[PDB]
Amino acid sequence: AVQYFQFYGYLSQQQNMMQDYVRTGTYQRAILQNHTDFKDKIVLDVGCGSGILSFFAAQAGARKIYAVEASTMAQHAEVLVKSNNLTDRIVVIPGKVEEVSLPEQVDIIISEPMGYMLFNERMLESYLHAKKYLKPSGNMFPTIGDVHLAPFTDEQLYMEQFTKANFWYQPSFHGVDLSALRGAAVDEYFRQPVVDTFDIRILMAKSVKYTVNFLEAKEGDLHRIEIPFKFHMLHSGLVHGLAFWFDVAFIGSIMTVWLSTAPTEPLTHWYQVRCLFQSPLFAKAGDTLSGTCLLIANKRQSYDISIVAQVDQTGSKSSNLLDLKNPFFRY
Amino acid sequence: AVQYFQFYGYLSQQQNMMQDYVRTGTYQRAILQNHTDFKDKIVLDVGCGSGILSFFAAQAGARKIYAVEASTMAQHAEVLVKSNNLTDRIVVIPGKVEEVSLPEQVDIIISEPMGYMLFNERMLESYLHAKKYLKPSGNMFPTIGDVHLAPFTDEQLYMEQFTKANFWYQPSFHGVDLSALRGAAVDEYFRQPVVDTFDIRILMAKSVKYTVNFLEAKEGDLHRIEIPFKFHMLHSGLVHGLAFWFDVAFIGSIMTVWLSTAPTEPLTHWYQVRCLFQSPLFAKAGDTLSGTCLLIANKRQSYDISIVAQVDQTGSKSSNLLDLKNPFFRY
Ligand SMILES: N=C(NCCCN(CCNC(=O)NCc1ccccc1)C[C@H]1O[C@@H](n2cnc3c(N)ncnc32)[C@H](O)[C@@H]1O)NC1CCCC1
Ligand SMILES: N=C(NCCCN(CCNC(=O)NCc1ccccc1)C[C@H]1O[C@@H](n2cnc3c(N)ncnc32)[C@H](O)[C@@H]1O)NC1CCCC1
Ligand SMILES: [Ca+2]
Ligand SMILES: [Ca+2]
Ligand SMILES: [Ca+2]
Ligand SMILES: [Ca+2]
Repeated sequence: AVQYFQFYGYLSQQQNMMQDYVRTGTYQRAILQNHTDFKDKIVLDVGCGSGILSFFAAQAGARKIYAVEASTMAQHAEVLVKSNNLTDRIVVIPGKVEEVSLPEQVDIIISEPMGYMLFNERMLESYLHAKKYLKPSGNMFPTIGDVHLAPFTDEQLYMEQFTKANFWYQPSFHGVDLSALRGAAVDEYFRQPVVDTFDIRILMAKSVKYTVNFLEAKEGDLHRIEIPFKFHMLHSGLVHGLAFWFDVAFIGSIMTVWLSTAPTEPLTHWYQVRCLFQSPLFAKAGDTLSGTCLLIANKRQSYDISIVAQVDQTGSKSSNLLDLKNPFFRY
Repeated sequence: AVQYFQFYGYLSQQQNMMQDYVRTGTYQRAILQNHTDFKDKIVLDVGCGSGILSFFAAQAGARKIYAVEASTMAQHAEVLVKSNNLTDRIVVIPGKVEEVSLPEQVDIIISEPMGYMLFNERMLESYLHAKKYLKPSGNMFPTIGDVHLAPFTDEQLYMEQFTKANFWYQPSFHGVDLSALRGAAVDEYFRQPVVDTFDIRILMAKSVKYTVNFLEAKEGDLHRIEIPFKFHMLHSGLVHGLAFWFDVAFIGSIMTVWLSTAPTEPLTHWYQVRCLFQSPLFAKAGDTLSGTCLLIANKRQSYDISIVAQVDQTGSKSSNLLDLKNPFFRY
């Protein structure tokens, strides 16, 4: 937890995030095409970092913006507020949104709480917690989140996991036989979600959607997330795992603006995420691939991912337990 | 601390370390050219990881080897001990060397406790702590450590720090003026030690040495390490900072074997480390560059690095406080 706020304390991290053109431009467009929703309103900016969303709120005419930031990035936001001549309008409050005091309720909460697969980092729990400060007529920006799942075929990725583990086949590494660890090494590679982009041609079925409505949802809804799926296979081949991406919608008065990290859309720094099965499933076009993705929040600010899939027509089944805290960055 | 043992729990980390050819080959050569020092002896392997050094001890004829490992890598070492038919000779003890019980004192302690700049990670403190289990005739492998410091000239590295920070000059980043943060960003880049290799031609003076004798030294000797230096400048130019590397010596009966991470030597995964000054010093050939490097152990398993240097002939002086827990990996 002291490791999490240190890492977000670095101007190099804020720079890397601000250089995501889709992320920065989409938030500006969401807030400013919906400027009447901000005009003379009160705004809470949760995990504000450098404060850019507070500035966007100010561009839209907000009367008062409370910018809450738990890391030492708070003192840098304060410097930009003074230097952009907005001390009367933007108030930086150093601390966790759970532990700080605001003097008044707000019309609108803005935030960027999305991790890889949306739920990673569980700053979503802090976004929902912040609703205690929201007037009952109030909005949230973003408003809803959709996670997309789809089965994929990628024998290169699958085989790459075996190739990495084949170091451990050496029967004489300096007179030591490593081979009894090859299986454990394979296992550990397969437990890593793969973060990179891929061509949509590798998807074998249309995605299924799981929606979180941030206006209605509560902190506890996210300890255990259950995503049942029935896929109508559009292609015949080995299914090597499930691909994940997410969309969030900023639902204003004037306009609904979407931020999409789909593989059909321009690349973002969220990329997309793939979880391999231990063992691939053969499916023909016309078969159904059914099962559950389960996300269980662990006391390490992340999620255990359980995936179970079965081809209904053959009963060929495959699973994996993956660890969203040890991603493999293949990009 | 739960983050440190998790990270060393991964077979991919053990593989990456074993693929350091100089590291693996030098340890095998040290232990096996000095096999009479192991023949029928008792051995403590501190932070054994996968157990390779215990296997080297066994190749040399050791009677009993206690392999202590605090991470879940312990259960993988146990698998290799069973599969290499050595359960009578190698005993894996899961836990910290500080908290576990050995039934007998040992003739020799072996370990790989060197971090970047030698002291990084402070597993050296665990190596010295282990001496409570060492017979008074006992040896330590490795036996001594030398840290080397030398001044360097590298205007490309120096200027690269400004180039990175120039993102923050933008007077209209989406209608926000970032420029008041440019200085803080420069500052933060200069506080990162640079981990990569370089051509010896960039060194401006012969290195100075600071020796740790692991046989004599005690845990507390490493809370505060003071490295005074007087450099006789061999070249005329800007001195942009200090370069660091280290050598350890395995001093056996038969042979002293050196593991060197010097820039004249074959590359290792320790690379070398450079700390920039805020401001470079002009020195002519014949001048003396004098000052102190100070390492202060912080409660984050790392060191605050203080560097002060002055050209005696001009009194031009320069400093930096660097953070060995936020290295920049430039390689
Ligand atoms: N996006 C992520 N991760 C999401 C979380 C980051 N988050 C948002 C960064 N705020 C940001 O850039 N804002 C400006 C911006 C936003 C959008 C567009 C342009 C500019 C983390 C931030 O919340 C803070 N925090 C965590 N828990 C708490 C708490 N309890 N209370 C208060 N603050 C808390 C943290 O210290 C930190 O400042 N990763 C990368 C993938 C690609 C894009 C970037
Ligand atoms: N070398 C490092 N870092 C140094 C520390 C690593 N260290 C040695 C890895 N042991 C290793 O590879 N051995 C085999 C080997 C050795 C040499 C040659 C071939 C094979 C960390 C290990 O000690 C453990 N630990 C930490 N604190 C404690 C404790 N209190 N008690 C007990 N164990 C503790 C940890 O969990 C872990 O298993 N980094 C890279 C730079 C280039 C080379 C690799
Ligand atoms: Ca503005
Ligand atoms: Ca060999
Ligand atoms: Ca052996
Ligand atoms: Ca712009």
